[PDB]
Amino acid sequence: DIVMTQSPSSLTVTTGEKVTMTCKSSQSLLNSRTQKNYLTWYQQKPGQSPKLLIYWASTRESGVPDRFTGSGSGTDFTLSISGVQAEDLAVYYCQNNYNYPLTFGAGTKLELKRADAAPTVSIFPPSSEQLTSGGASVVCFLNNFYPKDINVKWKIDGSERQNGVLNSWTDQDSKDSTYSMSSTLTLTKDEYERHNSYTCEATHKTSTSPIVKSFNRNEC
Amino acid sequence: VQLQQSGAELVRPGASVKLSCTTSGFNIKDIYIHWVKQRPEQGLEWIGRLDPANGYTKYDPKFQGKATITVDTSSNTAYLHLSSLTSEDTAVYYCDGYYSYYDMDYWGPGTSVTVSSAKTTAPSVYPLAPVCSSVTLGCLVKGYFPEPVTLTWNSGSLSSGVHTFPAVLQSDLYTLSSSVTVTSSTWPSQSITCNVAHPASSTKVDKKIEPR
Amino acid sequence: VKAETRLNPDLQPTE
Repeated sequence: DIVMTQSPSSLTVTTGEKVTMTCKSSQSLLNSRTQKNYLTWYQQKPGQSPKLLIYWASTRESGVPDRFTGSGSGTDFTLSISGVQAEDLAVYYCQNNYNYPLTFGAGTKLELKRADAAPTVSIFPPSSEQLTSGGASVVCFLNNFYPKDINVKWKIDGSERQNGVLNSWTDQDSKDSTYSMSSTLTLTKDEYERHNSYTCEATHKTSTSPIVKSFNRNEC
Repeated sequence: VQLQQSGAELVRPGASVKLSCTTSGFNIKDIYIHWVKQRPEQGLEWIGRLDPANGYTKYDPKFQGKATITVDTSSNTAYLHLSSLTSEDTAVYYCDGYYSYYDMDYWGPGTSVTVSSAKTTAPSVYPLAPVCSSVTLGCLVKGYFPEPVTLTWNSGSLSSGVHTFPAVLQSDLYTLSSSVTVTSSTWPSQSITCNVAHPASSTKVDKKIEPR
Repeated sequence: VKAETRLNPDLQPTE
């Protein structure tokens, strides 16, 4: 079987620059009679079906933008993007179309670099309806920030809590290139009423001091 | 432009399932069908190919004992049969159809298969109003199974400044949340409602965000 | 049927 090796696995670039990713095969993909290399490139945007970009190592399918170029022969191939845009955010895959099995490479994830942006933090106490059910979730939203690296801690009455937390991140926005995060702390209605101060504390590159949002249960 | 694939499947461990792909707009005898698997957050994996000229199928050795591809030319439908399902089979399966006369590759939207013994549960929806310039509101959808649920704000009218986060599974139940940011003049003067629908349980619910 | 364009013609058809 032919092994397809792609590199790098992740790539962060700024709008307008030239990008280059590599795909190597353990054996030649060249057909001597036709003089063509059967290597195919695909693009998969977040939450979408893959899309074929180039076949025969360098032939673009109709409709594919001119900034996408493919080259190489034998065992070494490359995909280049001249002037990467915000919508080029996706994972790129190469595939063997020379012989069975038609194996795919592991892919190269492309992310965009933009100016640092501080997260907008909001905290939300449990809704009365959830409390009636004997449950209590505290939500903290951290929207539109960059870079992706961020750390969130939950403090209840000043003490850190490491249980009942559930985090979730969105993909990089295809327009403003930012990330957003959601963190939910779930407790029982009883456990919730035993404490008073609830704090969502975030640490991000854009600030020397931790960004804090908080509320007191017994108040309104 | 895009092939049709069957809806989402929830199947228990050990059972089998049959997915379909209909090539609307093309005579299936002129299309080269390929089936591709993709586990959550992992890469694409080639399963096999169906030859339109003779009905013969070729597979990747690692899928030989699990998958079987067949076709029904009369209805333009190709099938993928998976047997003895395990948690390694939970993934999205894509139907790929190449039409060589146009030198074009067409893909279906994919069919999501979840292998689990967990039961279908309707969600509990909770409105999130600010703590007692701009104001951010939210909506919490907790304890549902399986995916997906669709959430909109004001029936879809409100679409800017919206962030819907990917659902996270924990102990056979998903939790999803969404935030919407509007100007302080818009709320609470004008009502904002969170609309949620869960196809699997045939339930819907509207929650109006009111001040505490 | 015309051979699958992106694929190596020597593989077609499936024996």
